[PDB]
Amino acid sequence: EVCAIKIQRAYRRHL
Amino acid sequence: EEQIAEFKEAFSLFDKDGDGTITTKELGTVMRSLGQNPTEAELQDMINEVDADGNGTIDFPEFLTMMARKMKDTDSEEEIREAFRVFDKDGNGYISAAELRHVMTNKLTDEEVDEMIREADIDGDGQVNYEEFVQMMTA
Ligand SMILES: [Ca+2]
Ligand SMILES: [Ca+2]
Ligand SMILES: [Ca+2]
Ligand SMILES: [Ca+2]
Repeated sequence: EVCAIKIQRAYRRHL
Repeated sequence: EEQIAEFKEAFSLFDKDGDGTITTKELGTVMRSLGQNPTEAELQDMINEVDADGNGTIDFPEFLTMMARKMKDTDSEEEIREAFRVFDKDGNGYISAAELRHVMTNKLTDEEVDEMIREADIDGDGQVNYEEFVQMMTA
């Protein structure tokens, strides 16, 4: 679930 | 990249006499211009940390290696700090169960998110601070 956080962060960063 | 050019400039600010090496005494000079006042032992430690070949001075390759690692580590810190700010909706410096829950759906129960907090909550205040967040994200 920290993995899910790492992944979605990687995709939705610098908005 | 073309960031080598920028690293050469930074190096040249340390290499006051332009001999292609940074000595403890040159480092000393730099740090006092930034308003620090390190000891000779502190200066030696900083040189030793960067001095890959152990010759007692820092050449541009040694400096470049150090700068590239510092930049990666700086980039990482900033990425984790940004993530932390996204969670910390109210900007209070702690992530609550309520903030983690909000974020985590975008579907967990109060109990499930309390569990997540506790796992990360080294200091037991029932919130996650930045230091706890870094621990959880980097372990
Ligand atoms: Ca020099
Ligand atoms: Ca050296
Ligand atoms: Ca908060
Ligand atoms: Ca805590």
